[PDB]
Amino acid sequence: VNMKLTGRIMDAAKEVDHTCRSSTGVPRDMLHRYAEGQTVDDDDFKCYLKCIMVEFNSLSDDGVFVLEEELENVPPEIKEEGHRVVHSCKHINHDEACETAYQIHQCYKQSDPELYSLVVRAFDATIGD
Repeated sequence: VNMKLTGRIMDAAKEVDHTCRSSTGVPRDMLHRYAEGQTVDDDDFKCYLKCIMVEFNSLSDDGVFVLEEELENVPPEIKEEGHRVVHSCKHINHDEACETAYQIHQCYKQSDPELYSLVVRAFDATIGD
Protein backbone atom coordinates (compact mmCIF):
# COMPACT_ATOMS: atom_id res chain seq x y z
CA VAL A 1 0.00 0.00 0.00
CA ASN A 2 0.94 3.64 -0.50
CA MET A 3 -1.23 4.63 2.44
CA LYS A 4 0.49 7.17 4.69
CA LEU A 5 -1.06 7.12 8.17
CA THR A 6 -1.81 10.68 9.36
CA GLY A 7 -3.94 11.79 12.37
CA ARG A 8 -3.23 13.25 15.82
CA ILE A 9 -1.26 10.26 17.14
CA MET A 10 1.04 10.07 14.13
CA ASP A 11 1.42 13.89 14.09
CA ALA A 12 2.58 13.91 17.72
CA ALA A 13 4.41 10.55 17.86
CA LYS A 14 7.84 12.09 18.62
CA GLU A 15 6.38 14.43 21.24
CA VAL A 16 4.40 11.78 23.10
CA ASP A 17 7.21 9.22 22.80
CA HIS A 18 9.60 11.76 24.34
CA THR A 19 7.45 12.34 27.42
CA CYS A 20 6.36 8.72 27.84
CA ARG A 21 9.74 7.07 27.34
CA SER A 22 11.32 9.42 29.84
CA SER A 23 8.53 8.66 32.39
CA THR A 24 8.46 4.85 32.05
CA GLY A 25 12.18 4.14 31.46
CA VAL A 26 11.57 2.13 28.31
CA PRO A 27 14.41 2.32 25.70
CA ARG A 28 14.23 1.54 21.94
CA ASP A 29 15.16 -2.18 21.56
CA MET A 30 11.78 -2.48 23.26
CA LEU A 31 9.74 -0.15 20.95
CA HIS A 32 11.01 -0.75 17.39
CA ARG A 33 11.33 -4.39 18.43
CA TYR A 34 7.73 -4.44 19.48
CA ALA A 35 6.91 -2.82 16.12
CA GLU A 36 8.99 -5.51 14.39
CA GLY A 37 6.65 -8.09 16.05
CA GLN A 38 8.97 -9.21 18.86
CA THR A 39 7.24 -9.86 22.16
CA VAL A 40 7.98 -6.97 24.51
CA ASP A 41 6.14 -7.51 27.83
CA ASP A 42 8.38 -5.70 30.35
CA ASP A 43 6.40 -3.88 33.06
CA ASP A 44 7.84 -0.57 31.77
CA PHE A 45 6.76 -1.23 28.18
CA LYS A 46 3.16 -1.81 29.39
CA CYS A 47 3.24 1.51 31.23
CA TYR A 48 4.60 3.12 28.05
CA LEU A 49 1.45 1.92 26.17
CA LYS A 50 -0.62 3.25 29.08
CA CYS A 51 1.19 6.58 28.94
CA ILE A 52 0.45 7.00 25.20
CA MET A 53 -3.23 6.27 25.83
CA VAL A 54 -3.36 8.83 28.69
CA GLU A 55 -1.71 11.48 26.54
CA PHE A 56 -4.33 10.83 23.78
CA ASN A 57 -7.32 10.83 26.17
CA SER A 58 -8.31 7.16 25.61
CA LEU A 59 -7.28 6.11 29.12
CA SER A 60 -7.46 7.87 32.47
CA ASP A 61 -4.32 7.87 34.61
CA ASP A 62 -6.06 5.28 36.81
CA GLY A 63 -6.92 3.10 33.86
CA VAL A 64 -10.48 4.00 32.69
CA PHE A 65 -10.90 3.40 28.91
CA VAL A 66 -12.63 6.21 26.95
CA LEU A 67 -14.15 4.83 23.70
CA GLU A 68 -15.04 8.14 22.00
CA GLU A 69 -11.47 9.36 22.30
CA GLU A 70 -9.99 6.13 21.00
CA LEU A 71 -12.26 6.16 17.94
CA GLU A 72 -11.02 9.68 17.25
CA ASN A 73 -7.42 8.36 17.67
CA VAL A 74 -7.82 5.94 14.72
CA PRO A 75 -5.88 7.36 11.73
CA PRO A 76 -8.24 8.65 9.04
CA GLU A 77 -6.78 6.29 6.39
CA ILE A 78 -7.98 3.22 8.31
CA LYS A 79 -11.13 4.58 10.02
CA GLU A 80 -13.39 1.71 9.01
CA GLU A 81 -11.05 -1.18 9.85
CA GLY A 82 -9.69 0.59 12.97
CA HIS A 83 -13.10 1.43 14.39
CA ARG A 84 -14.03 -2.23 13.97
CA VAL A 85 -11.00 -3.22 16.05
CA VAL A 86 -11.67 -0.63 18.75
CA HIS A 87 -15.33 -1.69 19.11
CA SER A 88 -14.25 -5.31 19.40
CA CYS A 89 -11.86 -4.47 22.30
CA LYS A 90 -13.81 -1.82 24.21
CA HIS A 91 -14.66 -4.09 27.22
CA ILE A 92 -11.10 -5.03 28.15
CA ASN A 93 -10.14 -3.96 31.69
CA HIS A 94 -7.29 -5.62 33.68
CA ASP A 95 -6.24 -5.45 37.35
CA GLU A 96 -3.95 -2.46 36.85
CA ALA A 97 -3.84 0.62 34.57
CA CYS A 98 -0.67 -0.52 32.72
CA GLU A 99 -1.79 -4.16 32.19
CA THR A 100 -5.19 -2.83 30.95
CA ALA A 101 -3.49 -0.71 28.29
CA TYR A 102 -1.09 -3.53 27.23
CA GLN A 103 -3.92 -6.04 26.79
CA ILE A 104 -6.34 -3.59 25.14
CA HIS A 105 -3.39 -3.52 22.70
CA GLN A 106 -3.00 -7.29 22.59
CA CYS A 107 -6.78 -7.40 21.84
CA TYR A 108 -6.21 -4.97 18.95
CA LYS A 109 -3.43 -7.28 17.71
CA GLN A 110 -5.79 -10.33 18.01
CA SER A 111 -8.65 -8.55 16.28
CA ASP A 112 -6.67 -7.50 13.16
CA PRO A 113 -2.96 -8.50 13.15
CA GLU A 114 -2.10 -6.97 9.77
CA LEU A 115 -3.75 -3.62 10.61
CA TYR A 116 -2.13 -3.53 14.06
CA SER A 117 1.30 -4.36 12.62
CA LEU A 118 0.76 -1.56 10.11
CA VAL A 119 -0.01 1.04 12.80
CA VAL A 120 2.80 0.15 15.23
CA ARG A 121 5.37 0.16 12.39
CA ALA A 122 4.28 3.61 11.17
CA PHE A 123 4.41 5.00 14.72
CA ASP A 124 7.92 3.67 15.23
CA ALA A 125 9.20 5.07 11.91
CA THR A 126 8.14 8.62 12.85
CA ILE A 127 9.98 8.51 16.18
CA GLY A 128 13.49 7.42 15.27
CA ASP A 129 16.45 5.63 16.83
